[PDB]
Amino acid sequence: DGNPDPNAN
Amino acid sequence: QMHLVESGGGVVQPGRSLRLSCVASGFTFNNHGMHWVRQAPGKGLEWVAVIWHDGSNKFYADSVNGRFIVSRDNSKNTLYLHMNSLRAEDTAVYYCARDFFVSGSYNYFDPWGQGTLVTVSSASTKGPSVFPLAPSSGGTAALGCLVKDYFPEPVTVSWNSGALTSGVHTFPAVLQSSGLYSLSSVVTVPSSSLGTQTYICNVNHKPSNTKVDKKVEP
Amino acid sequence: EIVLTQSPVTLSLSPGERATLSCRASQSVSNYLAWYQQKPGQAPRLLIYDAANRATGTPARFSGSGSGTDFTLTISSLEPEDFAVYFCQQRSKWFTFGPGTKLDIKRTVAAPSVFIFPPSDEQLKSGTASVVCLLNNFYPREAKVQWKVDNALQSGNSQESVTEQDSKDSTYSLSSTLTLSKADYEKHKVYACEVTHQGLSSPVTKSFNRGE
Repeated sequence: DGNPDPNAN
Repeated sequence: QMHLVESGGGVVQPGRSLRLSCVASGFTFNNHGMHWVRQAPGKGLEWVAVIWHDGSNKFYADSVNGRFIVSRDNSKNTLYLHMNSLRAEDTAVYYCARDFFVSGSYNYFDPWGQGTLVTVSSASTKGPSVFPLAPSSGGTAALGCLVKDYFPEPVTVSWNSGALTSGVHTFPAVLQSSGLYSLSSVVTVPSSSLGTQTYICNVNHKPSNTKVDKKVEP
Repeated sequence: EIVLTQSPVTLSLSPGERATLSCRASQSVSNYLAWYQQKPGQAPRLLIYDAANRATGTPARFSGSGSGTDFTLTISSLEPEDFAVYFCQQRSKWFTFGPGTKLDIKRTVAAPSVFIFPPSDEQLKSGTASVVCLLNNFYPREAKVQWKVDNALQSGNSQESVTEQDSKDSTYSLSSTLTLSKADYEKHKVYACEVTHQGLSSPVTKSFNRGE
């Protein structure tokens, strides 16, 4: 689950 | 090598504003979310804010939401923290940290900067008073200097211009209810040396340009 | 918020021993947990992430495991550089940290040497009196220091400060400072510091008579 990924994809 | 360096910390009155900066090198800055994390003096770590790699989203800890604003300039490889409506409880070392991601994992902090200290207080600059702790346990005696009522941190204390370090304990400063700091530096010496050797504490408080040498006799 | 609790609050071990540190989350965080190490005056360093993966540069003696709410960091064969503070951190619901477990070097018990300092005449001229009690070179860190003024226990007018564990003899030193107004100070005669510590067969009292 967690938090939305803040890094570039 | 990867490197993060913060700047902008200092003494700020409650209600005032302050901007912190973090410059990055050694990794692709625009691929990473970036974080601010803080640590109150002698306390644990508290996450502050996160900003997306492209600046599109920003999230905040409950304790700072609406008072702090995070931003970034990828063209300068720099992260910012705009601190408004500052309160005494915001006093802390502020670290910038990269969002570490590998494989499917993310949202861990690596690397970290060295931190910048923000001191939020209504106190005014004050130079310390330096009082002797005069020697009055068998063969060993103790003496020192009480460095009382200064603002802000830090002060530095040496003994005999730095020649004496054996047996010296300089205690961490404490914050008094007045808002002023206080500390003591002590040294244990042979009791038979009290009337024959000399012990001078050298106290430096740069914010007040205070430079005091105090000879400590029985 | 997800609260992380760390036990034990302090851990005292000798080099070469195995350390076991626990982190418990107030609700499940899956395996989204990291461990950080911090030495005095330094920034934290990432050690373990996703509960069990070693970060680059983390030595093999560090290992982590856990899931849901219960997590464990193990340090095998402690090295001197391993004595520091360790924080856990979850990333399941935003980001929160545990309060840290402090790991210090276990040495033989050492009783403090106790000294008491009356206020100087120069400070009394300013209207305030600071009375200082020094506990020098003791182990373990736990100690009780009480101020008694004409046999009355003082509460709320003293502050303590403690050094970091000494790099040379693994001991601690501690100061307790009793702060009174000049008028309050001169109302009483006997100023006493009572020290209770595991290394003392009986508590030690150091005292003086004001003005003598």
